[PDB]
Amino acid sequence: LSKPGELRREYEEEISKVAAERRASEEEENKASEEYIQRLLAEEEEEEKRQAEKRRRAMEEQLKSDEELARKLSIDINN
Amino acid sequence: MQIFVKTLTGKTITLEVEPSDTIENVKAKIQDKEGIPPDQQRLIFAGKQLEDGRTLSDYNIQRESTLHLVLRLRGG
Amino acid sequence: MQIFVKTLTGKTITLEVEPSDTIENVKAKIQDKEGIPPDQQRLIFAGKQLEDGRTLSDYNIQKESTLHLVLR
Ligand SMILES: OC[C@H]1O[C@@H](O)[C@H](O)[C@H]1O
Ligand SMILES: [Mg+2]
Ligand SMILES: [Mg+2]
Repeated sequence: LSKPGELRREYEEEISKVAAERRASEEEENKASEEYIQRLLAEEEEEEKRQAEKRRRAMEEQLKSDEELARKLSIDINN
Repeated sequence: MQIFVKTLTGKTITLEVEPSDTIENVKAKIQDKEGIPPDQQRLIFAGKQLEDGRTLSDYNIQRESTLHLVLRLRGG
Repeated sequence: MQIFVKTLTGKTITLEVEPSDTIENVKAKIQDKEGIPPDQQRLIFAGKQLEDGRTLSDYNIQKESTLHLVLR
């Protein structure tokens, strides 16, 4: 008894629901990826800070050691 | 000749056909009327799916016979 | 089959692929549009990093799926 477009409009409404389910399914996929990336970049930022901190303490200890040698030197060359 | 086409939600349409019309022809008539793509349509009569290359007379579809229409629904 | 690749800058590029394409094919297609060498590309889908030898259908990647590009 289908009026102009009545079957047509059920078809369009039913296609819309299939599309909405795909978008819902994709949202779960894309939120897993976006939280994965957040963690990955945070872990790589922490690693580089740890490396840079290791470099800083090595340079600071070299400085102290250089001064230790320098004092033993200056006492030897001036008396 | 008038035949009727019915979906699983209870809706019925009327089509003007000739027994020598193929099923592909019928599905094109349904497209022109309801905007459903032929490759999304499945038609059923007398316990079988109707193949595109066969005619209505091949399946003994006559005046005021009722076909069932099943829609393939595609987001993909 | 069309899929999307999202960069950290937020832009989206579109790729034409087939289910049989490997992740390595996809990195080559990203190279062709962005100029990024494949060996600097990490690809992520559904929260996991994709392996070069496996195929898109191996990961259930289908049309209008979104892959995420993160550079090494
Ligand atoms: O591998 C991804 C799976 O997770 C959901 O999105 C779907 O059921 C599958 O595609
Ligand atoms: Mg037409
Ligand atoms: Mg190339």
